[PDB]
Formats: sequence, C-alpha cells, structure tokens
Amino acid sequence: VNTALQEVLKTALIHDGLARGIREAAKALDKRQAHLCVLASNCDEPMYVKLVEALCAEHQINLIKVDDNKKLGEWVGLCKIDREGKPRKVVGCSCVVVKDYGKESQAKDVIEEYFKC
Amino acid sequence: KSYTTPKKNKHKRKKVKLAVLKYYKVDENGKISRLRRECPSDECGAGVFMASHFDRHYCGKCCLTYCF
Repeated sequence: VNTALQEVLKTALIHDGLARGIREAAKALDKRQAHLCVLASNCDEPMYVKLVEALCAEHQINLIKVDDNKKLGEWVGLCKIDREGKPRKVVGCSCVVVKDYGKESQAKDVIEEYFKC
Repeated sequence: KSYTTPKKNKHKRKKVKLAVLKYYKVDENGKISRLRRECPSDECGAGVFMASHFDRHYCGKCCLTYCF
C-alpha cells in the first residue's frame, strides 16, 4: 500500500539500497540486481509505457501503480530542500528500483503478500 | 575584457531525449531485440551500450574501438 511503499523507500534511503532514475534503473534490471519496482501510469507517455512494460515483463518484476509523478518524489529522497513544512519544488519521477537488504520489517511482508496474490 | 583575438567559446553540448528508447526496439509481441551492442568486458554487467558510428564501435568507458 501507500504507507508500505513509503516505509520501503525510507528504508532504501536509510540503507542506500536504492536505484532511482531511468538509465541506472534499467541497468540494475539488466544486471539481475533488483527486487522491487513501481510505475506511474495514466500520464502523457506516448512511448514510455510500452518501453517500460517491455522492460518489466522480464523476470517477475513487481509494480505499484500511482496516479501522478509528484508524491513519488517526496518519500524517495528527490528534493529534500526547505523542510519547514511543505516542499518548495519537487520534479516528477516515473519508476524506481529498490534492493533493500535488511528486510526484517512488517511492511515488506505486507507488500510481498500483496504481491503474491 | 576587450581583446584583439576572437573569443574562444566552450563546448556547447547538445541535450539528449530518451536515447535508450531508440535502441530497445519493442513490437506488439514479447520481443526486446536491441539495436546497440552490449559491453564485452566482465568488469561490469550488461547495462551499458557501445557507440554506433558509421565505421567503428566505441565504448562508453572501456575505450576498445572496434574496427571493420
């Protein structure tokens, strides 16, 4: 869910097992060095959706759907500037790759049992 | 300042736009057949690509130019 995604991205921020962006995310996918992924659908994506579904239809790549590109960029560590309340300017991200190691948490179990369903 | 010689300008680089999307050829079936060659070095994995020029194939970092 949303709070489980926030927890796993905060664990990625606290344990540096994170691969943001597009180029290094696809590189970590092709390196067999990935655990989880997300995706932002229903946007202005003429070719990006078909390229990323070809990229994620490879080896049990998990996805979490989200409406906008905006609130994904708050719990990932994108624009951690002006922390006095609301953020100043957060740019849009599409997908992120998480390869957490210290996964002794309830939220990982919740999201993984949600994935095996 | 104002000098007699013409001013030398720095390398005004061009901005890319979805480069790897031009090399992952995707059809309506389950095929991900690529347009660019992968790396032959075992230092890294299989993520980076090589240069596709008209007469040679250059690395990103291995600097192993492939001739014809």
